[PDB]
Amino acid sequence: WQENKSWNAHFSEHKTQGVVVLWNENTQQGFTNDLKRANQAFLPASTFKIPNSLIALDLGVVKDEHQVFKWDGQTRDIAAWNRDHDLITAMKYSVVPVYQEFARQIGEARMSKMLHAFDYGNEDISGNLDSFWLDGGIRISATQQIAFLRKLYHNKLHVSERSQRIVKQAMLTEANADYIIRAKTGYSVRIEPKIGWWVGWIELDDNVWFFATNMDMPTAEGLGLRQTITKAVLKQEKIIP
Amino acid sequence: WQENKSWNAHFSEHKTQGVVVLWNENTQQGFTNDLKRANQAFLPASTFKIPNSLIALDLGVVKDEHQVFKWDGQTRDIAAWNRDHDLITAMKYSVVPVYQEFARQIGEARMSKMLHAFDYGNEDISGNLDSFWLDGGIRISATQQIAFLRKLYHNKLHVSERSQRIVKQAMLTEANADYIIRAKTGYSVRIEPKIGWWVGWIELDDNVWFFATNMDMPTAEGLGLRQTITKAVLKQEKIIP
Ligand SMILES: [Cl-]
Repeated sequence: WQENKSWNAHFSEHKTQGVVVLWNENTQQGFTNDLKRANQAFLPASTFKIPNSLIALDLGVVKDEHQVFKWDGQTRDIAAWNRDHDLITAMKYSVVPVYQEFARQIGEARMSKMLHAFDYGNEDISGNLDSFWLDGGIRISATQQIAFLRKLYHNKLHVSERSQRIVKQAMLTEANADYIIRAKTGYSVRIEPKIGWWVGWIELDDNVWFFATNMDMPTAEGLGLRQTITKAVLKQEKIIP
Repeated sequence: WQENKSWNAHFSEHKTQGVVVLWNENTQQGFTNDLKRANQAFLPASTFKIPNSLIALDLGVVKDEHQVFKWDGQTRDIAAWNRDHDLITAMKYSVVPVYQEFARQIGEARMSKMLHAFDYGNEDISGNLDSFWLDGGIRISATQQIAFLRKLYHNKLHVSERSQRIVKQAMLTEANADYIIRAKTGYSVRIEPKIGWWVGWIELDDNVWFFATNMDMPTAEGLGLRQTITKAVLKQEKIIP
């Protein structure tokens, strides 16, 4: 691994602190601004919708990316959540209640078994079955997110190939003539320290760069920095124009 | 079907002529600027890379989207062709020689059978096996492109679900927070009349709009118009911002 303490400027410039981790697939070399925070584990929050989606698809809890999950009629604080969703829009708008019902149907035994097979973080689901990724005992670091994401990219996780392709479709975030981004955001607010996440990868013509970013997030006002800081580093390193 | 002549403004501004065809999947209604040209058949040229990809994958000529197809060492006029490619970059850069080798390995009997199964245009492959979509007997209209693409979107073509998801991945062209475009360009120059194509669809949160465009292309100078004129119509109908 390679440490560049100069990169810390991107976080301090915004009066916060955090970590960016990059991985070059062709050369098999990793880069970060801070090796210790790169290996520090946090609640995954909505980045857990990647493994949760995979498990639900493989077990038949979700039939495909078109199946409609009806609003239960309870008015919640996020307007985007108070409507019907399929897998694509539930990912895009990070619809917590849809995923809470997934976890209930998967069950404790099958959830635990899958995460052990995935080698996902500390593999620990202690807490409520329907909120453990929000205020329970599961933890994962930026470097661990990278390792998990590399297996998904190569279809190496122990679920069907079909499941892995459908989730990668649902992760699609941005695309143009120069690159494709597949990724997922997160915001952990229930337990200190509050942090924001962005994890995923960038597909180029002849290479792939994996990334995992997190940063302290005392208020929701700074959530855009999740993407902004990551893109600033990528542009800096000439990965994107 | 419904005719909207106001769209002609977008063509005449550039002193050229053509057709745009749109299909609203939610309501099952079609729209076009020229009912007559919408049904006129042309060579598919590089839009034929969609069915050619599906067939190559389903028969194992292509193992997956990562398999590398080596350059044959002949320097052709388009520099981007003179190098190694996989399925994703061969679609992106319209690499004719890679697909000419696909066709040779598929063979006449299996190609023909697949096109009958797909209801693809006039289903006629007469000519050279390695160039019939460029200067042989196959023909397809803008309206027939729509029908074929609808089958693909719904995984209804007579190949595996997997083959269909991989080609849809390879068609990925643009994506942002407002929409996703999966499509393929074409440029028919060997046989008159010279034309340009852009065929595919736009994915929204709650609907999908299919599109098929062609226009006269006496010179390469106007190739950028395939996308800009299509985009102009979409903007007018408030489908994209
Ligand atoms: Cl995709």
